[PDB]
Amino acid sequence: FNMQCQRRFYEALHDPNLNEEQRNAKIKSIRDDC
Amino acid sequence: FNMQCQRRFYEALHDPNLNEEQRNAKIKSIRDDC
Amino acid sequence: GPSVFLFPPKPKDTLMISRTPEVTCVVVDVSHEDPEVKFNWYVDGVEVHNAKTKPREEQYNSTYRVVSVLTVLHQDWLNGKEYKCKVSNKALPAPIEKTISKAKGQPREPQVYTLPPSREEMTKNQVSLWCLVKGFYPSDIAVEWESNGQPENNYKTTPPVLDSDGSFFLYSKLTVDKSRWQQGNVFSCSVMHEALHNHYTQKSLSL
Amino acid sequence: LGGPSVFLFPPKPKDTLMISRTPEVTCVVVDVSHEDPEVKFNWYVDGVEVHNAKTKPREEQYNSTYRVVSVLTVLHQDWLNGKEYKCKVSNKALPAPIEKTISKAKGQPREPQVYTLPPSREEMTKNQVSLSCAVKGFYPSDIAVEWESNGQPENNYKTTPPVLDSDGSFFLVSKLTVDKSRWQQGNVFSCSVMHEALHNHYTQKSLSLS
Repeated sequence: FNMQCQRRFYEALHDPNLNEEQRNAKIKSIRDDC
Repeated sequence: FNMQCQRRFYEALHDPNLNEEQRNAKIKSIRDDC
Repeated sequence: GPSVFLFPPKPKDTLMISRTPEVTCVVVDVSHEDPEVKFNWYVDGVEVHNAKTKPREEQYNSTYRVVSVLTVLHQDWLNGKEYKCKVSNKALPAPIEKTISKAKGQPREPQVYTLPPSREEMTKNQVSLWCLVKGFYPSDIAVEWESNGQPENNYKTTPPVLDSDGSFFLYSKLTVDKSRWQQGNVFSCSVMHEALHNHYTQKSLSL
Repeated sequence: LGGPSVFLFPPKPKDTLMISRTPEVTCVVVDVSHEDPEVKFNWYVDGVEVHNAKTKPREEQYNSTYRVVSVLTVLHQDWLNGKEYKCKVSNKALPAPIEKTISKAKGQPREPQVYTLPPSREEMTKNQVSLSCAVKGFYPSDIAVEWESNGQPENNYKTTPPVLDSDGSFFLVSKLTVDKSRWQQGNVFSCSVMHEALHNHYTQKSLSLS
């Protein structure tokens, strides 16, 4: 598997500066483009 | 626990030369007089 | 409606002659109206009368749980005797009959290995001692931990897991304080299975 | 449940944790009579109906019936955050629709401790040796364990189910079977553990003859 995307995902998952909408948006970009 | 009691039982349980009655009698003697 | 469950004795109880093996007949969901439950115990088709029917315990859901316990002979269970429980109740069309015997299959002798704590675990105040027990058949087994002859109160055994060769394997975890290990305190893993000589084996582990 | 029976299966632990995977909730319906075939699925995420489902009908089972499954892709974060997933099953040979709900186990998550154990000295007699991966102190029991050597996956392993410990946490042991020669040659065997309480939901512990 790709560790970079995994790191990016866990970062977005636990970022306190992101709300539900922003968290899901970031995760979606990781899931699709990473 | 009494290992001797356990040893004597396993041997009586598996003794090819004993019939049900003889094996049950031997096992009883072991169990009661540990 | 009323449901009947027939449980075999504890693996340890059938294997150790100092113990008392017993077959348990559990009856659940008995209506308040007609609580009378009649048990008939059969051993190789012949009716036995040594059963002790424990007083009817009341459940929160307004149901009754009636249990009958039947003391068995170690040799009788191990030699293959069939234990039948017949349960009669008026809220039942016909009496429920349940039959149990020893687990089938060719028994296989378990190999017992003691694994010390990992070098990484030595940073924690409590360490883990392991007991790998593998190649046993059938799953009926009892695993225990002792020290200086007296048992340990901080251990948990995994359920038997099926190996690729068709036999079973398990791990028993013993949790001790790190200092306990570091003295040279001896810890024993005792395993009880029908295929082991004397139904018993003990493997030791120390620093 | 009731015959036709409805079973709802949670996503695979690995799938919800790894962004490279696609976690899904599976809605299986068994014992669906030969006479009455068609079945309708209605998926609900915390009340709200969703339509991204891959609805499936009949697939014959021995006792003159059919197996009616349904796949609904879920967001990793949505599962791990505690969202409830509902499945409404509709059938003509059924008096009322069956509704099953599944969610991630509630409670404070605890970090798993991964330890590798070499084979016992008493096992160095057999032509095949066992490598152990002790995984303890984790919460909830949702976890995934894999073995690998030189980047390539090692699949001759068997993992115990999570076992409840005295402190309320879960533990397990993964046993990998390897040849005595391979272990004695110096080969490095790694154990990969995936859990929510772990950083990046992933850790790897290696073991070799050292």
